[PDB]
Amino acid sequence: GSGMKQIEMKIEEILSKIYHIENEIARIKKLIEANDREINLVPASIKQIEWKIEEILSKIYHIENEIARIKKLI
Amino acid sequence: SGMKQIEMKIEEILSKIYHIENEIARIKKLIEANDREINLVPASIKQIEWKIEEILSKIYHIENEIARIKKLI
Amino acid sequence: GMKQIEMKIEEILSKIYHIENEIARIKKLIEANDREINLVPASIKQIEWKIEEILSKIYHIENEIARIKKLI
Ligand SMILES: [Br-]
Repeated sequence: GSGMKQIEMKIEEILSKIYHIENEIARIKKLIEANDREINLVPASIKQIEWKIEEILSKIYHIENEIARIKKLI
Repeated sequence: SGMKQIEMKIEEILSKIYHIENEIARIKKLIEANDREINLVPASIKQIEWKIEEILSKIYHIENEIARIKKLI
Repeated sequence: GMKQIEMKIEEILSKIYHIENEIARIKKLIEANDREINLVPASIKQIEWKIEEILSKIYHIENEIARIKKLI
């Protein structure tokens, strides 16, 4: 029966390797989700810097107009 | 009978493998999707770094007009 | 019978070996996405320092201007 035994052995080994593959996959999916979550945080930070910049540019616009006033008076 | 049961097991294994192969195919797509989103970011940063350059130069010039005014009054 | 079974087993083993290699690649691709993602909070922090510097420069400029207007 050693031919059949060898077969049943190889089968067990295959089932065992599958189990481990299914588990590596479940990990991989969480890693991807971990990377997905970080990626999503970025835009809000960029957006916030962008509002800050617009507000600086506004304040500089006004400053330039105050200076223009002062020049014309002196 | 011993053989029949080996044959069913082989059938199930091939089936589990078929599913695995579809899950991997899907995982790749999602890793390529994350490369796509990650990759927009650098250009965004550069656009900001350019506005900051503009701004630092406006300020320098402002500081210099102010210095000239202070000498005139 | 046995010869068919043996041949299918060999196919399955080489399918599994291929899957294990694809998994190994995928893990490297994920780790490299990770790295790129982690370089971002640094870039954002440096910008934020520049912005702080600029807002402090503006505050001071507004002060200079307010004092000029008092004199004239
Ligand atoms: Br990823």
